Amino acid sequence: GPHMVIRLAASISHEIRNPLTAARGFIQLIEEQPLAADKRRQYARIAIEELDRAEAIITDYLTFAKPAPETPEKLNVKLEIERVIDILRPLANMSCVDIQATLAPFSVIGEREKFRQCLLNVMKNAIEAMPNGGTLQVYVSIDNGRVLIRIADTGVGMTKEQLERLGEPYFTTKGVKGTGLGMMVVYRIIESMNGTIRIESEIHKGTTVSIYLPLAS
Amino acid sequence: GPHMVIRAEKHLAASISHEIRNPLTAARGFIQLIEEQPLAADKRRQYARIAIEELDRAEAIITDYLTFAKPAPETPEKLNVKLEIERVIDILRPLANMSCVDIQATLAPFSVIGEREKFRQCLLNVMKNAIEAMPNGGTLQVYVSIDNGRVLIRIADTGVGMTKEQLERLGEPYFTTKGVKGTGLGMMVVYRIIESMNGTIRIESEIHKGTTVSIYLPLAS
Amino acid sequence: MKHLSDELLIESYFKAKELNLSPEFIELIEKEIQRRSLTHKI
Ligand SMILES: Nc1ncnc2c1ncn2[C@@H]1O[C@H](COP(=O)(O)OP(=O)(O)O)[C@@H](O)[C@H]1O
Ligand SMILES: Nc1ncnc2c1ncn2[C@@H]1O[C@H](COP(=O)(O)OP(=O)(O)O)[C@@H](O)[C@H]1O
Ligand SMILES: [Mg+2]
Ligand SMILES: [Mg+2]
Repeated sequence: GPHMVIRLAASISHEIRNPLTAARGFIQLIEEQPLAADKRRQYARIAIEELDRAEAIITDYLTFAKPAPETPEKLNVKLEIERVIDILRPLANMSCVDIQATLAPFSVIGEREKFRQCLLNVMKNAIEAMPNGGTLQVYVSIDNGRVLIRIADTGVGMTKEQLERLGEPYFTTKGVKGTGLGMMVVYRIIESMNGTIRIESEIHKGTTVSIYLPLAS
Repeated sequence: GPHMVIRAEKHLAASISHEIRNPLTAARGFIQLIEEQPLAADKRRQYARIAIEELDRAEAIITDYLTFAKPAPETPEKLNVKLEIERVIDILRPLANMSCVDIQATLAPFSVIGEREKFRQCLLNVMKNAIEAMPNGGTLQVYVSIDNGRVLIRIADTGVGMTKEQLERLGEPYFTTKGVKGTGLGMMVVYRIIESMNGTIRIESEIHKGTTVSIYLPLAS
Repeated sequence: MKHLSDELLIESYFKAKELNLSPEFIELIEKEIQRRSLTHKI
């Protein structure tokens, strides 16, 4: 049976500094185990794990962010999606994901970097839901006066419990590689653009994310 | 004095991910060398040291760009400049103490329109520079007043100052007099934030005497 | 650091203090020690 949902995190510095603090400390402890190669190796492994955590946070929050305040802009949705797709294209390969893009050059008002971040987080989740093969569908249309972007995957899907918790800060099913912060920023960005989001999913079958945005002239 | 130089009211840096990922990648790479096979103690020590220096770099970029940034997109608000300045001073008090810098603040609760995190980031970058210009003691003066319909935020130090050529280059991406610990990205950010707030900046500086940064912002009513 | 043994965790804690590692790093270790209900070893 399919289900559908209709729609505190730490500051960015705290979120990134936490793992970097841990990595720095364990790196410095390596030389404090001069007789135990296994303890040195464990320290190094933890440090690397924490550095990978930092990298995951950067991916979720800062993939496109530039060191300058953004200004709201008329965004060509087709072009923005294509660039995000180009970035995730190597990730779709290796995991055998077929990207099918039916797009239209409609315009919405937003901030380019944040909008790209929002799109990346949704699409990356879709690819990660299909670890050993699948199909990624990106579709642009007008739905009752508004720009509809829907992102469908044939992946692992979500139960009702998981789906209702989707976007809750730190909720993840991906273990150490998960942050549970990617969808949270998707929601925040969509809200700021005066949009809405629907997520339909069924376990083992897949997930469809529907983004609704006001049409710009 | 006669060495006084001024920068009157009114290119190209890496994206934030690129700037942080460069040192992070290197740190991971060096620790990966230690992890993947048993190395002799001299190489482990060296690789760990380089990794830590690269983590120092990441932390400097985080400081310049992301000290206050929250994952939620910001909305402009009515900002109490006294409260915001006090928050920034609180954060920098340990650093000032470590350089024997005393902080003198004369503040008033005047209001400006802006985005809180960015405004705080802007103030921190200027005050951190002020403290860094005074490595062996001095006074950090922070003054808030009204000047002709504008809020004036004045940040003065008694530090090393700048030549004509250095003040001209201040805010140029990657320009720094601080060598290995410098980023040259702090002031770049300050100018872009103040600009977005419809403000202006005036700087007076004199070698061996110090620097005064004046930020002017529209008064919110 | 959830996979460190109790033994290695405590060992790391005292070694961090000797080197004067970051107070923030020492606090992370202490919090892990507290989580494991082992503060009586500190
Ligand atoms: N397309 C999807 N298919 C299946 N599960 C998903 C999908 N998108 C999100 N989820 C679930 O929601 C959780 C939170 O997502 P997110 O906030 O991006 O964090 P992360 O991806 O780091 O786990 C994921 O761990 C996953 O269980
Ligand atoms: N208060 C100050 N006193 C003296 N020099 C300053 C001051 N503020 C900025 N500068 C000069 O401008 C340069 C660039 O500043 P900034 O962009 O913050 O980079 P960083 O502080 O990383 O060097 C500094 O390296 C310094 O030479
Ligand atoms: Mg995700
Ligand atoms: Mg600086």
